[PDB]
Amino acid sequence: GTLRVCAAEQPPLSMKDGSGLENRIATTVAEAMGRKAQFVWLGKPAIYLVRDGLEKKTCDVVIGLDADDPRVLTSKPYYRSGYVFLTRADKDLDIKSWSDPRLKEVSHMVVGFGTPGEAMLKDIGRYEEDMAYLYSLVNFRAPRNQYTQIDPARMVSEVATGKAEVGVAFGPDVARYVRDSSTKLRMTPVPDDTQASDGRKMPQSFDQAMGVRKDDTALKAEIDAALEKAKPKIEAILKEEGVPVLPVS
Amino acid sequence: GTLRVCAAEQPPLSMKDGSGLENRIATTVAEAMGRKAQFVWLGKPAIYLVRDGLEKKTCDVVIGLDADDPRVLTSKPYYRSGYVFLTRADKDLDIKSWSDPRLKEVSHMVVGFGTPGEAMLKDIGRYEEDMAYLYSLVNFRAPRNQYTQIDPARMVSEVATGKAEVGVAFGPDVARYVRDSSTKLRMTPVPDDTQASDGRKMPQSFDQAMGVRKDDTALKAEIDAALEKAKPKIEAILKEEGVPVLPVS
Amino acid sequence: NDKLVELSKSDDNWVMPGKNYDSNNFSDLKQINKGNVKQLRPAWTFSTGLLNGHEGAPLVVDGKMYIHTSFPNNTFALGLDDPGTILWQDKPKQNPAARAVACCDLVNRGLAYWPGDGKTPALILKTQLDGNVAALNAETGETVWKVENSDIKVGSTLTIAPYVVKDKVIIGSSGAELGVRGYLTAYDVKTGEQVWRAYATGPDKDLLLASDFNIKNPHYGQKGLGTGTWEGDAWKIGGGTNWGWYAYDPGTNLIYFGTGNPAPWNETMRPGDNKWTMTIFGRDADTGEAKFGYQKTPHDEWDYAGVNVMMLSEQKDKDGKARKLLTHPDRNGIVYTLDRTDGALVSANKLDDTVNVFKSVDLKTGQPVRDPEYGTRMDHLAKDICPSAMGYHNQGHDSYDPKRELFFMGINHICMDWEPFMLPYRAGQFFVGATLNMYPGPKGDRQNYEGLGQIKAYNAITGDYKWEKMERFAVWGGTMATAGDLVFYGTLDGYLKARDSDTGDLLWKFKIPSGAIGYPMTYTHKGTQYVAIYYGVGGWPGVGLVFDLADPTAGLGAVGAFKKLANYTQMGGGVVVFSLDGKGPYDDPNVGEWK
Amino acid sequence: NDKLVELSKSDDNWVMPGKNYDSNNFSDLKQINKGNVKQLRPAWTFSTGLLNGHEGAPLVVDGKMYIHTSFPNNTFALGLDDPGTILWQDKPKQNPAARAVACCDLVNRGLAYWPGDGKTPALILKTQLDGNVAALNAETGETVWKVENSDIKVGSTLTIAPYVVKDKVIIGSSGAELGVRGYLTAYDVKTGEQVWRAYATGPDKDLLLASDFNIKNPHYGQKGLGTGTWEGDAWKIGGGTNWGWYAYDPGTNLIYFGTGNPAPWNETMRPGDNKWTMTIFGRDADTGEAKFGYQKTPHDEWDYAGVNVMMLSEQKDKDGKARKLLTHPDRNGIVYTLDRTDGALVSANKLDDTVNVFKSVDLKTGQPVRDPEYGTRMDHLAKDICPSAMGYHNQGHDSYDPKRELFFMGINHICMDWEPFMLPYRAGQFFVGATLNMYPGPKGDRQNYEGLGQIKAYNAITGDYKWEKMERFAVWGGTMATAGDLVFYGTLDGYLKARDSDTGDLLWKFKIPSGAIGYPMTYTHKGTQYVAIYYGVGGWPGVGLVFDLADPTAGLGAVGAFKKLANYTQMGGGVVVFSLDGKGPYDDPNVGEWK
Ligand SMILES: O=C(O)c1cc(C(=O)O)c2c(n1)C(=O)C(=O)c1cc(C(=O)O)[nH]c1-2
Ligand SMILES: O=C(O)c1cc(C(=O)O)c2c(n1)C(=O)C(=O)c1cc(C(=O)O)[nH]c1-2
Repeated sequence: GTLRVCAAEQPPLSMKDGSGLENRIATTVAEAMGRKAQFVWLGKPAIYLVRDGLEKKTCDVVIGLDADDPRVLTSKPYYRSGYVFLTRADKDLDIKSWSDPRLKEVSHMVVGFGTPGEAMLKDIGRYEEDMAYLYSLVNFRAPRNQYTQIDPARMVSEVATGKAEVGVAFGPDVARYVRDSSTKLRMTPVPDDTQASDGRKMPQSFDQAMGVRKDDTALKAEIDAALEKAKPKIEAILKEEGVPVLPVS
Repeated sequence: GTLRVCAAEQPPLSMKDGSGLENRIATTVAEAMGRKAQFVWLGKPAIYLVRDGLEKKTCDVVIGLDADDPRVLTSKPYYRSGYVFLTRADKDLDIKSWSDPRLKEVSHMVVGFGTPGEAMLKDIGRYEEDMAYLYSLVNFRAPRNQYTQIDPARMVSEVATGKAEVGVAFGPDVARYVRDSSTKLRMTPVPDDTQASDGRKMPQSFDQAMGVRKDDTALKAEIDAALEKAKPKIEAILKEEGVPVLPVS
Repeated sequence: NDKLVELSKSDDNWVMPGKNYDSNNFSDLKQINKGNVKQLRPAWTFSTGLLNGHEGAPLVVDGKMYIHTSFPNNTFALGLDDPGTILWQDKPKQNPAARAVACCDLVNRGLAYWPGDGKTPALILKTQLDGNVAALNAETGETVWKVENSDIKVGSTLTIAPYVVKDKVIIGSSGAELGVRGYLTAYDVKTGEQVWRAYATGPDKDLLLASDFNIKNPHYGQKGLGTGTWEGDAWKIGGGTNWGWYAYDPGTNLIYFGTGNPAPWNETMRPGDNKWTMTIFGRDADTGEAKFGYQKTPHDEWDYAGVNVMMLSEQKDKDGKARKLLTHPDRNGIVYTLDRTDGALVSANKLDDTVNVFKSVDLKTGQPVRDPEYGTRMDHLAKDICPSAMGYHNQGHDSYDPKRELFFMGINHICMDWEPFMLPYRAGQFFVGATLNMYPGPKGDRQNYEGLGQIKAYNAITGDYKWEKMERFAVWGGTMATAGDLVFYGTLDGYLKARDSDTGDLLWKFKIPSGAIGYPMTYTHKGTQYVAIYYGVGGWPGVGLVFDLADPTAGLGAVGAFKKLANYTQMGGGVVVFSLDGKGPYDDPNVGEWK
Repeated sequence: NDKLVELSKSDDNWVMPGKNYDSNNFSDLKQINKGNVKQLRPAWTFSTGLLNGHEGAPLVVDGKMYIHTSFPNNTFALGLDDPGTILWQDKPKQNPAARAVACCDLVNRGLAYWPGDGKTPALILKTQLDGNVAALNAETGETVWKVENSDIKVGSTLTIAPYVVKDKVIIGSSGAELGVRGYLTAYDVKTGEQVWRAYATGPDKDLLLASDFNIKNPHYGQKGLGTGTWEGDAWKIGGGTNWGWYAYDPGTNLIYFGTGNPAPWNETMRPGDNKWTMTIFGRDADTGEAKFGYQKTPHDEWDYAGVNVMMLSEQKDKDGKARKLLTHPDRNGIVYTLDRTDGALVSANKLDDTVNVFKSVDLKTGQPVRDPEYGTRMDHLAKDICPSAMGYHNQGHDSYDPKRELFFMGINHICMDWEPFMLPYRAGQFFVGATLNMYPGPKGDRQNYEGLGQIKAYNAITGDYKWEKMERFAVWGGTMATAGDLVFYGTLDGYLKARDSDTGDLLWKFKIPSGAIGYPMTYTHKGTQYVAIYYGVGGWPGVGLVFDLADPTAGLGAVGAFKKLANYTQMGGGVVVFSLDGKGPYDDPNVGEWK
């Protein structure tokens, strides 16, 4: 047999050479199950995987996805992760919560688009002091019909160079760059109990699992049996990348 | 007092910041003198420095010039060097002199412009197979008015990657990149007594010294007398850089 | 000025954008009339050396012609006796990072002229896209002063033409798509120091309102609406930049202009009324205090922009009372006329009978009547929104005939479909967006994507149109009217057309190297009348040809709408000058040769 | 072909570069003459969309107009009834790395047309400087076959026009400055297969010499000189590329062309005679065997090139015997005439009396007489050496009048200064070079840097000039001659000029957007005669405009000599078409309008 995986070029999770974390996980699970893995490439970014990869019957499975997603059926969870605070060390500047007053005297902050961090910036009252900077992190291009996002390399580089005092990022996305950074940095988990002024409850830590189509049910059994088989290799690889991991509740 | 020495941007010999080998030698010499060293910079390459700077009283002395040169007065030599062959250690292509027949079967070789290496190439009848490659190393632009040359870093990269099997280069120009090369590259001095087809003598080992203007006779004697105080520093600098010093005999 | 008006009266000069302070583009020359139009053939031409869109018109003063360019913002001065020789040129050095902040294309819209007093010589005023303002000597070409008004790093671009009033020069701003707060600045023309500066949103101190603001019409708004109509500190990034044309009246000593759209593009993120955005302002010149302001589209949700041209006139109303008026077309399909002194509204009419975003406009209260079916924020697909985001009008310069009392204008015929969508992602991340499509209207041909333009003659007081005629693509540009029964315009096909004032029949058309997006101008040198026009295609409709794009949805849908422009024109740029029988300076071939 | 000649007989077509197989550039139209030339005004114009040099002339066949362009070498087709519409277009794409290997500018010469038998339709043949040859269908525009000829890696670029003979196409080569050994190739036009290839240097097998090579003139050279004149294996990197024009004769079934300069530039590194470089060749078509060859400048040391145009004629010599002649101008200031059949030398005259590099040319032997004072290798400053490297003639296409028996030519007036130098360095390293300067000749003004061109009428057998006139800049380009006493040409200033045939007086001049480096053409469509010409500056003289340089010693001194061209013209590119009174397809303005 064989395995077909829905793939898109998105560093550092998935790369053309196959050296990314997601590609390694897919190859390891395919080897554990005993079927070869074929990596079909879709030109569009990852957000378009479900609409044009699975509904078009071109590919079969997505290596990483959010749990409890109503669009497609999802397998059993296998790792959790959250958002992290990135700070530049040897500045006696320690940040542990969004309620700390010192966050309002920082010159700039780096946070992605369409992210709860942006909502937090709007809540604390500093979005108007960082809009131009955020549009300058990437070139001043952001069409309303196309998806744009700041890559982790720019974020970590601007944190290291001292232009931005503190950053808020996703765990698995920024592990390699901070690990290999020449300037020593500091990563701290964000508390999962975040209180909004209005009262909305949106968490900061999420489960992740891979999914298949709605009609198929045997594929889910094969996938989660293989995932049960390949627990220690996956855990060892994850510890090799050094990403922060939280226990499953 | 100020030394007021002339400098040009010729990597790796001299750079703007001040990490070039000539810069270290000049700073150590000035520190031995007891006076601070001053730099005067010309935008033109080093080959012009004698004509434009020294003879127009813009600068005072040069850093490195060959001895017994009729142009200007020369100080006592402080080191000696010559051309060297560069090859890969794994390929087991050992070359001892220009008389090795195996140099005929080699696909490509790299030498400079105006060097004795080009004369040796013309003596063994390989110029027609290498002219286009040499002209393509630098961009296809060698006007008859200006001075053009191949970057030593490009030469080392080309020999290491595999485009050219054998290279010939001058020691101090490529010693730094030879030391800090990930690929195992081996180098070998060229024999001094080499005969061309006609039989004319052409050497391969040259001394190097420091030059002063003809009128300045007190400074020449002063520099000669006060340079004798600092052999070990110069020797340590040469050893740290990695130049293959050949003792004078 | 007390000297620029007299220069404007003479027929040998073209001193300012609009040819006068009323901005009517009207000449009083009759040598080219309906008797002799078939003999209009070119006299001479020049090429700039650039490949983008060329906008605006040249300047002709005291026997010299001044020409401006696209992105490098070069400037050329030529003598009318021997055009082939260049008297002087100015080529600046600029960071090639300002191309990443331009919204739509690298364009400029003209130059300014100052005659000067006895001590200081005459000056030419120029703006650069980096955000610099400079003054050059009009006879030699050096620099007297140069200052900066916009910052590239924040995202502020400057493509508007300078405008000279008395002893001061007025500078605007652009870049509202990036969320740039708009402002207007006045500078001393001799030295370069700043005199006053005004904003569009914020506390009343920054707006510089007078003590009698909107006293005749209290229902428009009086005070405290620059922050109250917004929620929180949104007004710091609200927008409202002006990049259009000005008007000036010496009797009232007032400057009239408009303001652009707010930011961001999503109407949900900025809930309120968004006051003093898309507003007609009449302000003072010496101190900059505002005298009146009227709102056209409160809380816009279709991405319009009210920065079009305004034209002053004097006419008798329905009751028979003489009044001084300003007329203003807009991008939403309604043309307004207002009283120049106090700001009362006289009439508001519909450009075409196929507009379905507004049913009518109420004159007593000033509030338009909306149609909910053809509006956005409907949470699903919306069809047949006429006009589109391009609108029925744009940065062109229409014309006015006072003896006949008619307005000559060019109108687009474009309609839009809007499709909102939301896409989830991994960790609480969602992407909200909109896909927009444009297509020809009901009176065109949707199957073959042709029939996207019209030209009309209009009467404001009565409201009826004398005549209207159809075109292939939109008239991205302006018109110009002459004394004897004639109007001129250009087309993106690469044509210069001359029409009839009272019947509209086609009379003359000629082919130029590339399509034109400027407006024609005319002058006299020595008993001979010349008509000059730029050529070179660009702008929003030409975005698909400049950057070589093939996606139909690129440029909000402009690539799909103008997909047939490639097999009719290419790029270029330069100036062409026509005359009767093509007679010009080189009639004797022994002028301008060596030895 | 047996259809191409009959097509050329008709006066509605211009089917090949040169208008016929003799490259005479002569028409037989008398509608435009001395009586009515002052009434000539433009009819219509086009802009292509690229800013570089433009060489060659368009083609007009079967009621359609075919137009080419410079890098990236696009092609367009147009209809004469409605010029505005573009029937089809072709846009190739190739590696941008080809920009850095061209010597002088990114240019091209022309296209070719093949009528077709019953099975295979008509074809258009084109070349691309990445080293590619392509054929397209003349009606639809689809591609039939595409082949590769040169290698960019070695430094070979293809900027020559194709040439169609019978059922074959001939392709040359370029890139002699970098050491490329020149060659000529023949291909089939239906399929694209290779038939034969010939080389300039090397052994006789590569030369393709017939058994009777130079039988009538043994003193020119017979055998073994491909390698005998050189020393060692230098002929592998010798040179000799051909990038000019060809001529064909069906009676003798021969093609005539020339060969380029040797390499490298230093004359001390290639001792010998360097045979079969800078040689006039007459070769066969089907087999390619060389019928004859004649060398002009043995052991060149001034960087000349024998790639100029060749014309064919029939004339009576001094003895009164009718003979068939080929005439060839050269860069060194000598014009040659030869017998087509056998290659005997008839005469060789001087282009101007200021030439000091050759005293005279011996007709009995064929060896020029040299002056040691005005040569190189003297190891000292040598002054006033002209004709210079640019020469008194270059790639232009001159004209011949069959009736008057005169040649109309454009000449340059430049003199140069040579200074060699040698610089020592660190360790047995030395650098040898030369510095070159250029300036106007004795008949111009060195201080003001003007007076660099001439236009002349010449007779071959008699050897006297009927008239000669002088201009401001060099006449870079060619000429076109008509039946009634007119000669047309173009100028770098941006002018089209028409002169008199029997007196030399100036009759007409017009200002086009930019200068011309091509030659004009004329034709007829419906009882009306049209004159078309390209515009756009470039080539060797315009280097300072294109790459924006300032050092007077750059470009082998060409920047300094043309320092005044910046304030007379700018860039551009396109085509313009003139007619009497400016009448054309748009006289009735309802043609080409929507609906
Ligand atoms: O908000 C802005 O700053 C801004 C600037 C410009 C501009 O500078 O051209 C345009 C617009 N908006 C705009 O919405 C628009 O329709 C438009 C058309 C053009 C053009 O050059 O054709 N510019 C602009
Ligand atoms: O040796 C060559 O391959 C070669 C090519 C070309 C060329 O193709 O333009 C020129 C020359 N040489 C040359 O010497 C020269 O003066 C020249 C002028 C021009 C021009 O287009 O104006 N091309 C060339």
